Amino acid sequence: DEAYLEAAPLAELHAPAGMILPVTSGDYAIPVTNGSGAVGKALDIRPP
Amino acid sequence: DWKVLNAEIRDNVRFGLEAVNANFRYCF
Amino acid sequence: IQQINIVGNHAFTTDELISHFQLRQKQKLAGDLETLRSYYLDRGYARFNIDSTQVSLTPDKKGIYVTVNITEGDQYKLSGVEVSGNLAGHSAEIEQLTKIEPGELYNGTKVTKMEDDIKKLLGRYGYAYPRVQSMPEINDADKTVKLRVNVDAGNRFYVRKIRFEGNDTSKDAVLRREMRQMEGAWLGSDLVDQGKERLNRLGFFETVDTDTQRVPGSPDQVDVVYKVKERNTGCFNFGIGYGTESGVSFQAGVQQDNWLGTGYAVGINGTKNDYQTYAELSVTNPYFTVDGVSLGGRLFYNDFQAYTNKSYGTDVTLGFPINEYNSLRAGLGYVHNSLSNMQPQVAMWRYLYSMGEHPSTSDQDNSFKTDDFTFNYGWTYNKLDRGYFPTDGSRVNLTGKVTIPGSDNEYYKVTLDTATYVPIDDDHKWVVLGRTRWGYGDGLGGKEMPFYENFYAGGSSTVRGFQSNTIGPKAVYFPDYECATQDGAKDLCKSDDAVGGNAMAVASLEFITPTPFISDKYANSVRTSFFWDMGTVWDTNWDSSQYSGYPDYSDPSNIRMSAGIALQWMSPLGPLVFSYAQPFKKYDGDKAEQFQFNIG
Amino acid sequence: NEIYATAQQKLQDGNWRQAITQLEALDNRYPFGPYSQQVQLDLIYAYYKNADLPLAQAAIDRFIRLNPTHPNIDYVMYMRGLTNMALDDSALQGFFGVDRSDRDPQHARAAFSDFSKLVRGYPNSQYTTDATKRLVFLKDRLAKYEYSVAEYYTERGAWVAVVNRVEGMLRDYPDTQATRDALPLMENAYRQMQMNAQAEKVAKIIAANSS
Amino acid sequence: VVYRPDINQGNYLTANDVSKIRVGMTQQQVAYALGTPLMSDPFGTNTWFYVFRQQPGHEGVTQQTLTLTFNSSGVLTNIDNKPALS
Amino acid sequence: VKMSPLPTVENQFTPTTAWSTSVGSGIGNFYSNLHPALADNVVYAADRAGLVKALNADEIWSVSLAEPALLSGGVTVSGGHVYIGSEKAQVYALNTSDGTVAWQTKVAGEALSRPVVSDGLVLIHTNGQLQALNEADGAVKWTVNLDMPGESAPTTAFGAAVVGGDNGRVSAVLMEQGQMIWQQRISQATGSTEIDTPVVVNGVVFALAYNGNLTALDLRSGQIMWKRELGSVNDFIVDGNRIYLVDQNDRVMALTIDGGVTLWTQSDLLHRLLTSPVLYNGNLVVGDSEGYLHWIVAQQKVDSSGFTEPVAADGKLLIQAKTVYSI
Ligand SMILES: CCCCCCCCCCCCCC(=O)N[C@@H]1[C@H](OC[C@H]2O[C@@H](OP(=O)(O)O)CC[C@H]2O)O[C@@H](CO)[C@@H](OP(=O)(O)O)[C@@H]1O
Repeated sequence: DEAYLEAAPLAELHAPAGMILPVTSGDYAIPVTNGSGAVGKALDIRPP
Repeated sequence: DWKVLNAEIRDNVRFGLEAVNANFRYCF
Repeated sequence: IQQINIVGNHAFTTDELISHFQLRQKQKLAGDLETLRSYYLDRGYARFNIDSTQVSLTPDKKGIYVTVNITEGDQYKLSGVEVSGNLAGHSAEIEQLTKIEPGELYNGTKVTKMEDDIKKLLGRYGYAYPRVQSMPEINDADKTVKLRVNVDAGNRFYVRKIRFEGNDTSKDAVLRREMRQMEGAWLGSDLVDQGKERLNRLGFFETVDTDTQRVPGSPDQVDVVYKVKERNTGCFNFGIGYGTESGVSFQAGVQQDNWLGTGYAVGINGTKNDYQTYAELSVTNPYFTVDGVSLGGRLFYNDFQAYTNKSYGTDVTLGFPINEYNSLRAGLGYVHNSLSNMQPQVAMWRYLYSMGEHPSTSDQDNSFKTDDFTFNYGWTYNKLDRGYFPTDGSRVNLTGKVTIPGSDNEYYKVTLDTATYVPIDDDHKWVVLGRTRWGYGDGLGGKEMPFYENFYAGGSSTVRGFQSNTIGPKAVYFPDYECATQDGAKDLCKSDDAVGGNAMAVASLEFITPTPFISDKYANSVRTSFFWDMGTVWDTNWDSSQYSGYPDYSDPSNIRMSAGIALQWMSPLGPLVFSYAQPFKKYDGDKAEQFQFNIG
Repeated sequence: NEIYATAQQKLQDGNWRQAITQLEALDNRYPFGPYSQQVQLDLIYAYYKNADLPLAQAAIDRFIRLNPTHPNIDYVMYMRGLTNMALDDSALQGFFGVDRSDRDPQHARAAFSDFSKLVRGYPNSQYTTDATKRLVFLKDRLAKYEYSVAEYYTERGAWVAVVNRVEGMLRDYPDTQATRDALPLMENAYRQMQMNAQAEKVAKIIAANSS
Repeated sequence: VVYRPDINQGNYLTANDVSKIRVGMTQQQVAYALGTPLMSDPFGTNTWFYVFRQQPGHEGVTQQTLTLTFNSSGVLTNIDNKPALS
Repeated sequence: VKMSPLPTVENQFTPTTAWSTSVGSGIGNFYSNLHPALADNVVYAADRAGLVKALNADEIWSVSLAEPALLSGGVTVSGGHVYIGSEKAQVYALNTSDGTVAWQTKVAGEALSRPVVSDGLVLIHTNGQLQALNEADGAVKWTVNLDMPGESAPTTAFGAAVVGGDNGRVSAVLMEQGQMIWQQRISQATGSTEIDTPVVVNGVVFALAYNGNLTALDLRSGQIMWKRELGSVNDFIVDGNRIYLVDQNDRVMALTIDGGVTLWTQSDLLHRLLTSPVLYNGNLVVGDSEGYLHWIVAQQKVDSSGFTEPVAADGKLLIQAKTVYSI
């Protein structure tokens, strides 16, 4: 259903002065995309 | 999958209709 | 195979060595050769060798012959065991495992057993990957062997993560609460197996297995993975039985031992017809607190209009473990019970007289009702290896009631269920099962235990082959049977109506065997057994004197016995039991029933 | 010929059981026929819509293995992502409103990986906006699982499992909501052990990132 | 009254190895002598924590804490040994 | 697949059994070479169970050597000694006049081959080792090892033996010592599972094996003179410049000694499990599994239990059923 469309937006933590947050791993990194397509029920899910 | 006054749906689910004795079972 | 010959045998008869062979083919031939080699290696023949094997066919492949040519030595004795290498302590325990009887006949199997015991000794302290090897020094001047063992403990391992796979329905906490190995602590090889046993004992899974995996790029850490496969746990049942003879007929209920994976045990039942209304609600939380304290209770209502029998009540029970295998329970309950229009009879009125009632003989117009508060308690012992089809261990379940002062009734009741399994074969396909039940209740302060709490026996759950609740004393009526009132017989009449009694004893012995023939699909779901069972119920305080013209129901020796064959199957829709028995020893009024079936 | 036209009408207007019956009837067609690949794609769609997910997975693996490159391979990968994510849901826990994040995450990890391959491999595809939304959902669904394990160990009292489990969350899921709410568990775990310098460091992170 | 399993946490320490540590050893020499730490400070510093904690059933909690601070060159510069909880 | 039926040919002869008697339990289903032997008008016989008999050529002696003995290798008689092998490690030597046991000796394996008495020693072909024993003692004189993947008996001439086993070669060795003279390939097949008694006539070695590689070789060296497709495990007869064979398929045939064109065959006994041929009264005689004797023109029933190699000497035909008969 559309429940995935209600997910909260992502937001990073700020580093407090004098500390560095752990260096992250390479995985689970979502790249930046244009976002130009349809979502949910609007998407034409069928054999092209 | 589906097969037959009574019928079975799949695993976990049976129904019978057969004054009346209509009943069914649904296992979790 | 037409003939298997052994060339060079002198210490044993050919038939004795052949008696261990499976050929009686490459896999069987290899098995027989290893069996022969071990057989000799267990009796001191340190130099035993298999020199050649010949396998050949007859002309036109009509038959086959097998010959093995062996060389025997002599019987060596083990002079001592030398242990060296890197022992990170534990030298005393290895030395204790190392002890042998002076001059004991050299035995290759015993050497392997000592080596494995050393690995298992080190494994419980976190040395998961030791190097252990042993080798003989075989002497010529005398028939002796000196055994050397070289041990290198390696290094201690730590557990980084415990993961679960196949956990699709249950909460991760429902599996994890049963572990004994902690994350972030030194590894112990026995704690992981105790965790495996506890996961099996719940009865929620068809199988549990484990994998201890090394962490890539780390010399001292492992991950432990448990793999499980869930079984269907409880079913919903609903149905209607409407007809013009009875009108509305309704039944419904649900039973789960795991409710949506939350760990709760929930049972809800109800039914309605023209003569009976029944309801039940029962909820139990196996872990009210993190340490294993459980809490639960039930409510019930039962209204039977036939005499009239109406009752209702509640029970609240708490329990807690005291050991790995023992738990205790205690709780409170309340019952209201109202009876009316009772058919006059001796066994019931004896009690009513003891309660201070004076009904008029042969007039069924009467009533009696009580409000009883009860204290419940019990204890349980359980070390069975499986929830569904246990193969080892035993179970004991002591339970009982005592009336709380201030109740209308004053009595106590005790029951004791036991069962023990013993395997016959190492694969646990052949097993022998003993089952017993005991029970006794009695009065306090001059009263008798109410007849609505009497014990009953007989039926597919107790002694097979008899109609349910038919074993035991039968009602003797005062003057539908005409003797029930003045319109019939003018004196006391006996009947076949079972009423139960104050004391019960039942026992059975079952031999559990593999299915003679069935596909592998059912290998873990269908199990068959042969059984012999017995039991008896008796009524203390029976007045054998006043009614000396009738059977004396106080005699406990009138044991009923039966035997037969039964099959159990964990159908996808629930456990089923089928049985057939012949009640070869029975008494007056025992109504037989030979083919019996029920849902577990 | 007639069977495929019928299957197309059943896919558009008719029953999914009739559509699959007609499509499976085409298993007797030549592997090289004009509709062989089109029929295989139609079967994958029909298997997904009928919830015959084990077969949608087998047919997709076969399709990709036999045609490593295809003008619509990105559609098939997107359907692979949906096929794995669909196994994570369950009707019974949904009906009663049960919070399912504690259950096994193996299927969510597989779907996350396949959607990631889709977004990186074909940035111009019309499916990457929806895959982006599902990637955000799955990342958060996994962080909730790691939180649940840290919460249980806090309750049992295994303070090192709690510290290491949260430290892991700070490396793999740095910006999700479950991570921002997990820090108090590390702040506590470093006080039940007498490690005051790190409880103070964590308290500074909690205050600096407070709402 | 109610049975509580024994809880162990942290890596295993012994006096025979704690006495082995000297100022000037490298991180590989220390890791070899004592093993891989289960706790470290992730927040931008090179510090290892060797925590030995035991909680026998219904007994008191006992803990030894050995903290090692290393220079960014990979050299041990400070040893701080707490033999017991306060 | 199935055995051919008994021929309908009318018996043109008047053969009869001169006498018969039971001997022990019988060989039955065990394949062995426990054939009878005749010397100096005394018949010697044995039963696999261990009974050994000697009878006049018309019951004078019998003993049981068992404590079964699983006797094999048959009975051979030469001068003063009788030699009986076994599937155990023992070889029994008995006196020929009095039947009392003379000695026993150990060998390297089952003595399945015929015990052959030649040039002062007894050749036993076992585990694939050929051993030469003292004709007058239990001592071992020498052994020779052969390759290995019943065992064929040796044949001797001019102080040397020709032997060979289930492997693809035939070898010739000296009798003075365990020294090899030569070896040669005689057989080959398309597969390892199909790869397998020699005679010497006028200096020509005639070798036969299961495989279709009937071969003639020089006695002095292993040079093949000719080879033919015919193969069989059964014993064969070479005489009159003709070779009389029983084929692997139980065809009965004869060819010339040069390996030339087949002279004649008779195929009406195919798959009847014929014995080796014996030449008696100018005719070839074979026994089948059903107890019939065939003359090659005539057939006669003797003993319905079936048959073990036939033997004949000094005008007598002696056969034994799967009990001994003399025709
Ligand atoms: C470990 C795996 C689980 C399986 C355990 C199997 C062993 C349990 C045995 C049951 C008790 C034997 C019966 C018995 O022996 N029970 C006492 C006795 O019973 C009269 C006896 O007489 C004999 O021969 P007969 O007299 O019939 O000719 C036949 C047996 C029995 O019938 O004496 C009564 C006094 O009360 C009993 O009392 P009670 O039944 O109340 O316990 C005793 O127990």
